Amino acid sequence: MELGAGGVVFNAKREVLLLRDRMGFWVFPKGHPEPGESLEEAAVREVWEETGVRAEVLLPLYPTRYVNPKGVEREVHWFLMRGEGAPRLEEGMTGAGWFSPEEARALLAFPEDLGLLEVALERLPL
Repeated sequence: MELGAGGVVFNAKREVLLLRDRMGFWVFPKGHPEPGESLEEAAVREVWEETGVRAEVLLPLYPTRYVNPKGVEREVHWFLMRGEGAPRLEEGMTGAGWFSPEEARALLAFPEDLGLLEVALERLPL
């Protein structure tokens, strides 16, 4: 299986960072860890590479699993992160921004991501 590292990033206004892929789906930023890289380090780096936002890991959430369109099993480990500043649309992306929990609940494309959002909010320091 191929591990992945992703982030549910929140700013000081308790808004979450979402990106819209080439297919028009709103999702959380995630990527592949490099050799010898901890998943936490990978999450920080992938968030920067995928959104242009500098973020830090606050706490671990939980992993999600699925089989990619090519038949490969993926297990993405998610982290609750705090970030600031405005994002930028990376190559292929069709949208990016900060959203309130209510707005995110209405935009997230993948069903499993709704649960991630709620657990992230429960653990995010008030």
